Amino acid sequence: ETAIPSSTRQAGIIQALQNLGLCHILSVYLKGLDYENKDWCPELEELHYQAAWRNMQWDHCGTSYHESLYNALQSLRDREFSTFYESLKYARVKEVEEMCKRSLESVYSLYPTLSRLQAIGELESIGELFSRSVTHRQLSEVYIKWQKHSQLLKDSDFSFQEPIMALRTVILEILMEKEMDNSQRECIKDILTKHLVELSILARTFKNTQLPERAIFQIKQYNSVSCGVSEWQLEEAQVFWAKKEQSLALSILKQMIKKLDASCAANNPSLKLTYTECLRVCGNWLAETCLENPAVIMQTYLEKAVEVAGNYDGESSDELRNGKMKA
Amino acid sequence: AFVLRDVIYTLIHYINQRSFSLCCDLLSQVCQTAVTYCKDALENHLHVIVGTLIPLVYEQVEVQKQVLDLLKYLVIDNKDNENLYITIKLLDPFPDHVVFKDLRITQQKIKYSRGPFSLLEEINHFLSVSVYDALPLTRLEGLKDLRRQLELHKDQMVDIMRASQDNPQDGIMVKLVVNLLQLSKMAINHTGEKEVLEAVGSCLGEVGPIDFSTIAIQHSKDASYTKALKLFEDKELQWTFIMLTYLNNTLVEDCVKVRSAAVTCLKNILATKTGHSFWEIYKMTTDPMLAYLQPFRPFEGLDDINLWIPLSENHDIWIKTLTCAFLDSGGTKCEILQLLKPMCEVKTDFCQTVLPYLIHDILLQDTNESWRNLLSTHVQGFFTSCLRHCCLDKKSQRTMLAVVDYMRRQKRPSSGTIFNDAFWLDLNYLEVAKVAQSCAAHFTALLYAEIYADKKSMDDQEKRSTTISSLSEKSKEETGISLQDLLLEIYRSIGEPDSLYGCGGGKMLQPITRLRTYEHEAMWGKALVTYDL
Ligand SMILES: [Zn+2]
Repeated sequence: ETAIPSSTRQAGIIQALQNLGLCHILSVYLKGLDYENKDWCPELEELHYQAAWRNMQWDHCGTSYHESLYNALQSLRDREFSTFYESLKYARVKEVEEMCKRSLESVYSLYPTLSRLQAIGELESIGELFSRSVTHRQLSEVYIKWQKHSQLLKDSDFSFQEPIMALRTVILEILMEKEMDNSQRECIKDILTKHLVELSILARTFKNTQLPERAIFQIKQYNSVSCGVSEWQLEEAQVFWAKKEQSLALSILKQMIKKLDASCAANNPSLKLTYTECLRVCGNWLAETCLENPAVIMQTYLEKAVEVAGNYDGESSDELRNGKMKA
Repeated sequence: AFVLRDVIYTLIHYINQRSFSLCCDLLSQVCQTAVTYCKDALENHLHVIVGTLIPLVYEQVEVQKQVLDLLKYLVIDNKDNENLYITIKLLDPFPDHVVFKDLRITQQKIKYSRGPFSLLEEINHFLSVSVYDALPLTRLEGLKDLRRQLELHKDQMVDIMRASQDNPQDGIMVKLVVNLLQLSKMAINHTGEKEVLEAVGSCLGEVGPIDFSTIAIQHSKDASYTKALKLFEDKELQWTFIMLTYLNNTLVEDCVKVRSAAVTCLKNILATKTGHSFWEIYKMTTDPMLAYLQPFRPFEGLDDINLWIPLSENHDIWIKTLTCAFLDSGGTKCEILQLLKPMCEVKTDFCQTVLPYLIHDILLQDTNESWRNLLSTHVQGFFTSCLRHCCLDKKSQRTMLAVVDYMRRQKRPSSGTIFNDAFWLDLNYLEVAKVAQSCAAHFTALLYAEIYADKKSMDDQEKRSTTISSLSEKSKEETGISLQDLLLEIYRSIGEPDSLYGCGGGKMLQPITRLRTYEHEAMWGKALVTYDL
């Protein structure tokens, strides 16, 4: 349709591309917009800076919220905190005054402002952590704080949660980029993988399959496969299952089972619990799709997961009891 | 015729190279004497003459008058001949100029004697004259009338294919398509190609990409050659027949050097006991070749890495030096396989067509696989050179693929099966399969891949005395080319509906396979996302 004015037609196209997982295509399309149209309206300029910071397009050069966020990210990447803090303060003031100038009267309008302020606060916490040095305990307490607040955001909309997850992913990628080779790099990589998998489930529960695939792509970009498969292979199988690729998901999960039952060796309780989860998922998938009679799938997967969980329950951890209950 | 055909072809060569009045007078005298003293002298070598002077109407008034005089002589004064009735009935129409009204009416009387030909009858007539003549240039008018017949009678192509559903492998439309393709391949390196290529392209443009429900292309061959090779029970006799036939075909060209070498080779083979035995056997068949030929009655020099691949826009030199190096060595034994040097030195196609024959001749007399090991190593080196990243011209690859195809059909002297026959040389067929993939020869590549997989399975079985992933990783480790990807590419480019899933389609995590499956299933929405991601 071309009857829609270009003031909002381009914004709708860009938003659709952002929600469709297309980043390089959006960047090239916006470059073509810059080529064909010289002047920039505030709306498309804001979308340009949003895609610039979201895609880590650092080559591209009052200010809007996305412009301030991109400037703060660049200042953090340049080890400049004075302009980083000034930009965040300006963004907070601009957002507060813009929110309070209107008539309000609607709770739903507060959610975008609260999400933007939360993103600014998280960037402030990251700047404080990255001010002088990074430690494993500080990274762990930051991640657990983020997970606890995301638990508080379970009932929130995905539209109001996606920018938070995107900013967290960008922050973790910056930390990985500017981390010297040591044991801290492995901890940051593990935290990044855990964040990406939680983003995968978060987007999966909202009937979205593009962002989870992008998260799995980043996981495969950083992490590498080995003899002992991690939990992100299982998350990849779940993503492919959500993508209606049942055959591929089943083949991947069966390969994971074949690797685990052949090279388990009781190496890790986390591997034991993800083996139980994989067996339970495989049994449920077989039961739902009915490619085999229940006689063999039940014995092969369900009782196997039950006995695996019950044979090593000497710790009585919550992460083990919930898995046993689910099995 | 022999002298009659030699003089008529020399005269038509002089006419086509543009004394023209003298040449027309001489050809009129020779055809008058042929039709006066004989009834079948012009039964075969007439269609060229007829179809050649038609474009000469747009010339000087003397040329036009002579052209019309000869045409009215041939279509009126010789239309009563019983033997020439079929020849005059089977020739291209002349819709060129209005001044040919007499020719048009006299042509349509015999052509439509039994009634008005339908579309199917027009197709059958076009195919009959297509195989009757080997010169596509003279068939331009036939292509034009075929185009008009298809355009005007588009309604008649529905019930023809409806009745052809029972036997789709003998489709008339696909037979015409391959016939036009063969004619274009014949006229790919001949004068006036821009007109014949346009005509055949327009003829194929008058018919859309109709699903013929067939995947294989069958190249129709004349029954005389097949029956002659069927009744030839000796490989020596078969080699003599194919060589003498090619010599006759290459004896009627405009170049004088090629025909001088051809006639010398004719006397060379016909003067030997092999030629005498050939004529003994050949003396029962009803072929005018008898009348045409009646008056005419070591390892040190082959080991060189540069000799096998001197391929920098030098395909002709490479084949010429290979044939010369093979013939000068002591491996060749047959007189016909030894005395062909002077003629093959100047003919490019002869080296290509005789290289498999000389290879088989040398390998027949090989002892202790002395030639077998050297040839296998050199051929494998050639294929590795082609697979190098080296930008070799496709004529060399298709030449070696033709050699491999011919050698695969040769029976092993020792007891064995077709599986042993396919391993005449010590080669691994995965590289040849990838070469055929680069040459768009998907069927040969798939067959070679199956042969290589069978060889690997047999080798593993005898070593012990093996899934597709295991074979793919083994090939990647040793050869460097993955069999699973090669098979996926073959099964994708071949167009078969459900063949990519067997190699890993829908069950492979690799993005390349996922993209191929997405494009195969027309799932463009997720395909674009995966391409960006
Ligand atoms: Zn090259």
